[PDB]
Amino acid sequence: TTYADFIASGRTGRRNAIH
Amino acid sequence: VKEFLAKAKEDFLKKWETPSQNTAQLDQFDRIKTLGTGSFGRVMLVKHKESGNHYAMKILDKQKVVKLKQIEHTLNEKRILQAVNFPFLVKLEFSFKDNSNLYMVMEYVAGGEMFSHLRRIGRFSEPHARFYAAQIVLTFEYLHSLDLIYRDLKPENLLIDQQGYIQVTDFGFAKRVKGRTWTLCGTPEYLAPEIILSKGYNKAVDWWALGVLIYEMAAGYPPFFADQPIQIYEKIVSGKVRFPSHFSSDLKDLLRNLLQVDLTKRFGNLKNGVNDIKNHKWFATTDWIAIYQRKVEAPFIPKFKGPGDTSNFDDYEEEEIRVSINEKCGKEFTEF
Ligand SMILES: Nc1ncnc2c1ncn2[C@@H]1O[C@H](COP(=O)(O)OP(=O)(O)O)[C@@H](O)[C@H]1O
Ligand SMILES: [Mg+2]
Ligand SMILES: [Mg+2]
Repeated sequence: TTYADFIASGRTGRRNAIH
Repeated sequence: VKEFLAKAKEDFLKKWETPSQNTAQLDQFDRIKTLGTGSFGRVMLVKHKESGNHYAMKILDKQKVVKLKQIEHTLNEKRILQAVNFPFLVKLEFSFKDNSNLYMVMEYVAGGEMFSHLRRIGRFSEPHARFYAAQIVLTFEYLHSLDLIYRDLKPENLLIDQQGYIQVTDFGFAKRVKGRTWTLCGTPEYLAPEIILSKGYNKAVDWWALGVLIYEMAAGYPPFFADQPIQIYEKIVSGKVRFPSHFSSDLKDLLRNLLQVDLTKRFGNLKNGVNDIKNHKWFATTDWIAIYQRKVEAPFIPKFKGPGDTSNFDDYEEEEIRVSINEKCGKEFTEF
């Protein structure tokens, strides 16, 4: 499922900005 | 509405032209606990001695601001924040600087980041997401009427207050601009296509980011995600978006008009402006006046055991605040 794929991804924590 | 934004602009312009400066000192506060870190600085819970009030103090290391080429952005951040006044924007109470650091002291919003509750609960129901989205719509209406672009909407920069309402924080990328602007800044999952494609862009990027926020609130995950930003970018510019089974038809229709790659068709950027969003069917039950006056009952109210309770925030590694005997970057930050 899309939820399962998100939770297994590396970007579930607090996200930093790009500059 | 129409006349309120005219009076609001006058108070803003006065403070924009003559900003306040050096309205406190570091020794007037006791430092307690780190509330959050970001890309650039640290925010601590502090207690003001003479008064006993708790505040949230953002601390920026001048040398780190320079190394990351954020000088102009940091001056925008303080100049804009000290001039705005709106029910859903954090209030800046004091600002000052010393040899090493820049300090912005804000009202403490004890309810925590939207991010933390959203990840814990999983997702918000549409009425719950709609309540938050309405506050952001009104906040962008106000900011855009002052020629301000916010450019960093995300749950990590949104705080829940004691009454369950939103407080927008982090003006680090906010800018007053009447034409186009070109800086590549923000968070990958929330970037509009025109930023990625190095086109000049305008306030419409905020309305795109609102679409992303509504999606993530209601779905529990962003519309475009991947392990590396580069692959996120490819998905954003392709524009292909899939919706969860449980989204209402009204919600999907709104999102298709906010997540619209074509600037000329994107809600918020058309001839009717924000009224296309306010008048959409998904907001049919929304009393905009009652939200602004904070008379609606919030769907979720955080738990507080008293002033200075940080239980709605994660723990962070505490670090010492160092102040050099030598002034760093004195005139780069003269106007701060
Ligand atoms: N007024 C506030 N009250 C309580 N916590 C805050 C406040 N402002 C910021 N924070 C916390 O500190 C974090 C970083 O602040 P922010 O201004 O977003 O810094 P950065 O630009 O480094 O992201 C936020 O994600 C939030 O958790
Ligand atoms: Mg932030
Ligand atoms: Mg920031």
